[PDB]
Amino acid sequence: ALLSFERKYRVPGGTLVGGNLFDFWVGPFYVGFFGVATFFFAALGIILIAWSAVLQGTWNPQLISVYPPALEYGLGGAPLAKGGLWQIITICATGAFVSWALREVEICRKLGIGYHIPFAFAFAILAYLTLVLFRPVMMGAWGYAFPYGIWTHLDWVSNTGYTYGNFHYNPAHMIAISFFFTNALALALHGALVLSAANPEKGKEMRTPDHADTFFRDLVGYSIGTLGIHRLGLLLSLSAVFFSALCMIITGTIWFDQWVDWWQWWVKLPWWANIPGGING
Amino acid sequence: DLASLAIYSFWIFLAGLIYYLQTENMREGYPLENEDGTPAANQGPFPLPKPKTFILPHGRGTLTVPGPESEDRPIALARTAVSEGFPHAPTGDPMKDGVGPASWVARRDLPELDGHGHNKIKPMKAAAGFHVSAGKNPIGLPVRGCDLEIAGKVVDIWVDIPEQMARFLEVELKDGSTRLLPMQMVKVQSNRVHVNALSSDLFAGIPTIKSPTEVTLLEEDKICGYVAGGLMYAAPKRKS
Amino acid sequence: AEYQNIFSQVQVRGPADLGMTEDVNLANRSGVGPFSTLLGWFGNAQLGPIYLGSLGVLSLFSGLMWFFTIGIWFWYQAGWNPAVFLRDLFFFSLEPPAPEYGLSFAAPLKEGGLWLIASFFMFVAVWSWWGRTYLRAQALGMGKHTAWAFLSAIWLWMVLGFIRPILMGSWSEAVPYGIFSHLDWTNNFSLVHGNLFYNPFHGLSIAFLYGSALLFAMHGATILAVSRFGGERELEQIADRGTAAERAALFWRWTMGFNATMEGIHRWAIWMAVLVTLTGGIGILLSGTVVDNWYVWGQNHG
Ligand code: BCL
Ligand code: BCL
Ligand SMILES: CC[C@H]1c2cc3[nH]c4c(c3C)C(=O)[C@H](C(=O)OC)c4c3nc(cc4[nH]c(cc(n2)[C@@H]1C)c(C(C)=O)c4C)[C@@H](C)[C@@H]3CCC(=O)OC/C=C(\C)CCC[C@@H](C)CCC[C@H](C)CCCC(C)C
Ligand SMILES: CC[C@H]1c2cc3[nH]c4c(c3C)C(=O)[C@H](C(=O)OC)c4c3nc(cc4[nH]c(cc(n2)[C@@H]1C)c(C(C)=O)c4C)[C@@H](C)[C@@H]3CCC(=O)OC/C=C(\C)CCC[C@H](C)CCC[C@H](C)CCCC(C)C
Ligand SMILES: COC(C)(C)C(=O)C/C=C(\C)CC/C=C(\C)CC/C=C(\C)CCCC/C(C)=C/CC[C@H](C)CC/C=C(\C)CCC=C(C)C
Ligand SMILES: CCCCCCCCCCCC[N+](C)(C)[O-]
Ligand SMILES: CCCCCCCCCCCC[N+](C)(C)[O-]
Ligand SMILES: CCCCCCCCCCCC[N+](C)(C)[O-]
Ligand SMILES: CCCCCCCCCCCC[N+](C)(C)[O-]
Ligand SMILES: [Fe+3]
Repeated sequence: ALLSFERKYRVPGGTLVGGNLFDFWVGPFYVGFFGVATFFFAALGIILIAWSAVLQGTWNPQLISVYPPALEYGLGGAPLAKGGLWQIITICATGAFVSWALREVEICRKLGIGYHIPFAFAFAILAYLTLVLFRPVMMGAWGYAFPYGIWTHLDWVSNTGYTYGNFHYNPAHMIAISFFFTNALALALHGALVLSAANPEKGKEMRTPDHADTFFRDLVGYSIGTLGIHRLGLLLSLSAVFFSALCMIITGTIWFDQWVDWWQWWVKLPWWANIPGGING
Repeated sequence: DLASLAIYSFWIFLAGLIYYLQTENMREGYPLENEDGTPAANQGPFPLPKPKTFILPHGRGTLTVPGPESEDRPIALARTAVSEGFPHAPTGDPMKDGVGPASWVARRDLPELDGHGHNKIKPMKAAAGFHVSAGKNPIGLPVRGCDLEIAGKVVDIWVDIPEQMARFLEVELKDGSTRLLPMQMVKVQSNRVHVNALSSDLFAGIPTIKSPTEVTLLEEDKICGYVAGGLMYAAPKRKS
Repeated sequence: AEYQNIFSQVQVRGPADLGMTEDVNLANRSGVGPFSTLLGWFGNAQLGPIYLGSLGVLSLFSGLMWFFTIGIWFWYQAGWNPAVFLRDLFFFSLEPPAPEYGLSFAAPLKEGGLWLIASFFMFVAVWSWWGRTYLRAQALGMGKHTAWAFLSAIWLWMVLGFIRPILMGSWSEAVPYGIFSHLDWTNNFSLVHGNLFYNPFHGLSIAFLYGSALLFAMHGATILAVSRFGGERELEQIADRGTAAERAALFWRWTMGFNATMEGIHRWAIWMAVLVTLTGGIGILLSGTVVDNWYVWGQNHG
């Protein structure tokens, strides 16, 4: 049940809501008021999802799919079988997510650490809200949201993309991808760096951080340092997801045409717009 | 076909890999225990990994994990219920006792050494060539506690020579003794240094270091521990 | 609020650090560079020194040759006009030889030869730099994690412009050097193989990419959350568990039911990132050599 050093940490307090009421654990897990909140939202949501599955007449997970209301319903409510169920399920997800974040906050307090983790998570939550709330509202129907199904959701991605041409040309999409790639790169090296220091060559003594710093200074002529790379990681990650939201929130709202075409602005600057030759002249 | 082969293969690879990953993270704090310290009955599907021994750099010995675990300090906590899973209430002053968000681990009572075998962290007055290259130099500014009362002054910056990083502010109290304050728990302002976790009256309780030009892993933990714990336990004294 | 430790609030500088000297040929290391106070607010302010050596120079020279060989081609396309060059910079493209030449090294220069030269230069640039990551580690007595991690990346690149073009029978199947052109090639590569979303490696690869972000978010925010206990000093924490490591592990145990150790978390890390291009490489390799259309394959499984 407890890690060899856990007991002295399991003291009362830190709860945001409800005092000592839910201030307790279940196996390794911490409950807290929000422990309960998330459970309830999670229970409800899964139920509704199964209920959608009978109306659909399949129990096969590769097939199950809960779709939003069709565009004709705009931002109004829709019949269960006709889009209501997704709308509730979406409400329930949100409930789950936010609650899961606030529990993280409550654990943070009991342990006496910073709130960076709940913090970073809120970016994930905000990306999800962008795709099922902010964008549809702004566009004008729940129908612009993505459906909850394993492959159907990949389909929405593909269809929504190809609507504006090759989505690769969405400029904030370019930026968002550069982080995803960059972050992975940085996770790769950070993990590798620490391990190589902690797990050297056979029979050798554990390297020191100083060796870690030297290794990079030797490799590319600069080392951000131990504190740096952790600040770096948090940032690349949060940024990747920040730009991911951005590229979507603008798509279909302030730009509805082909993304490639938006680049004509550059190429049509009057100082070289008419100069012959090249690719565009 | 080949493709089918490859993907089935991979899902198998991936499964033994997680297994590996998982057993490696079982190198500390395992095996599990009951609230009374007796070994718990259900330790999960995963076995303890076979021990590994770390050879430490400045003839400081070896470390073998997993290995015999022991807190090596008495814990001042008492059960608040008759069944498992409820908090344990401090039986004294959690701060003074070092439980809760004020907990510290019995790390070695030796300082962390640099790549050369010198003390990694030093008061800047003893660090030959170091200076505040940017930002507000704290040195000389009053330390204000969450109760909005002055507790001491900044009489030096203990720097991390290898990372050229400020780790702690050395604060002079009203009785002429000094304490270390983690850099990460204070806001350096234009005319003062503000500490939200501790009220002026608790600065004296901050554990002291035995030698004035060195800190040990044990003393770092006891200090950081203490200051962090203020956040929850000084709470009645904090106003804003 | 409280202080968050995303940016330093006081910079402290000392004599330039020339580093650990283990088995390293000190003759090759450079001189210390300046110090960016800019950088200093985020991480380390000290630039340099850097280790040159034989492999560094070869790598660094081939590296520039590659880049320049592409550059002259762009200029030739731009009508040597600096204005067009700027206008049309992302439209220019150095394309592989036509399918006609196959795996031939005899394609005319304007018709694909120049692409081979550039690649040959890149091939050399990259491998030497790989050997560089390895040696730099050896000379400090360190594990070779970094070189092996690097090898994963190399895998996907090897497969894209070398191994797959060769197994298909022609260089024309490789990726063109160009900003918009390599985007198009990607988009088109999926169309031709029946939508890469049905390539289960592609799907796996995305999971590990998404995951890398998830994890580096988790790890980073955690270490920052406990830096108030010297969390960032991970090697000593491994060697002697501090409260930092404890609070870290527990926050996570209490949230989701299990947890890492300080050495452990970094194994999760290196593998989550390395699996991105590992799986990736495989998904692409089978694409068009063994499987012509992932949707059809998806219907049968064979
Ligand atoms: C954000 C970008 C796009 C999108 C584009 C894609 C693309 C492109 C792909 C996926 C893939 C996946 N997507 Mg998606 N996906 C989106 C939004 C979502 C949402 C959401 C609520 O917002 C979720 C939960 C998922 C979940 C998933 C997984 C089924 C799968 C692997 C992801 C992964 O490894 O992440 C990293 C996270 C982890 C490793 C942590 C553990 C995650 C586990 C796997 C979560 C599974 C949840 C799932 C089974 C449903 C549970 C819900 C109920 C409680 C039962 N996507 C939006 C619309 N998604 C890949 C796939 O192969 O699936 C077809 C794929 O190729
Ligand atoms: C229309 C587009 C198609 C499609 C077609 C492809 C194709 C084609 C490929 C991918 C690939 C990938 N796709 Mg896909 N993909 C689509 C939609 C998506 C979506 C989505 C819809 O949300 C997502 C999230 C992804 C995500 C991804 C990545 C997981 C994956 C590449 C990982 C990587 O990091 O490589 C980045 C890393 C590298 C390329 C390694 C290179 C390393 C070298 C050595 C670097 C050298 C640098 C050089 C020498 C210059 C030096 C630098 C200078 C000094 C500055 N795809 C659709 C279906 N996708 C790749 C893959 O693996 O697929 C299975 C791939 O080949
Ligand atoms: C495991 C997967 C991820 C990964 C890992 C990875 N990559 C790696 C490593 C590892 C573990 C290394 O050790 C190695 C490295 O040394 O990094 C520091 C590398 C590396 N990955 C790199 C790039 C890279 N990795 C990528 C991807 C990924 N790498 C994956 C996501 C990508 C993409 C496309 O996503 C890129 C672009 C290099 C930084 C480095 C390998 C360097 C190399 O091989 O150099 C060879 C040649 C040269 C010396 C060329 C130099 C020519 C330049 C001077 C021209 C450009 C001039 C330009 C205009 C300059 C200005 C830039 C401004 C920003 C200031
Ligand atoms: C912001 C950067 C990245 C990030 C960070 C991040 N994620 C995080 C955190 C952080 C910092 C956490 O602390 C938290 C965590 O605890 O991790 C272990 C979390 C987490 N990220 C998760 C998943 C996740 N994160 C993702 C993405 C990312 N997370 C980013 C790329 C993704 C994808 C698709 O990329 C996924 C799948 C969880 C493992 C965990 C949060 C767990 C949680 O919220 O529990 C509460 C909810 C439930 C128990 C289930 C609720 C059931 C619903 C009511 C119904 C189901 C509806 C759903 C909409 C159906 C979708 C079906 C699909 C097929 C489309
Ligand atoms: C300012 O102007 C001057 C001229 C000074 C410049 O220098 C400007 C230069 C620029 C304009 C340069 C611009 C360069 C880019 C736009 C480059 C973009 C490159 C990419 C987007 C590349 C993407 C993908 C590349 C891939 C996957 C390459 C793979 C290569 C290989 C695996 C190598 C394979 C080897 C070959 C075929 C030959 C092997 C032969 C043997 C004998 C072994
Ligand atoms: C966090 C809330 C998320 C809700 C997701 C969608 C709910 C749609 C609410 C509309 C209900 C009725 N209406 C049209 C009268 O407003
Ligand atoms: C590092 C361990 C975590 C790995 C995450 C494994 C779950 C990913 C599930 C992806 C679903 C994939 N597939 C093959 C059907 O496309
Ligand atoms: C993917 C999530 C995995 C989480 C693993 C959690 C381990 C819990 C150990 C069993 C505890 C049991 N319980 C709840 C019945 O008391
Ligand atoms: C895709 C990520 C999935 C994470 C893998 C799940 C590992 C669960 C380990 C549970 C450990 C149980 N224990 C011993 C803590 O009680
Ligand atoms: Fe780390």
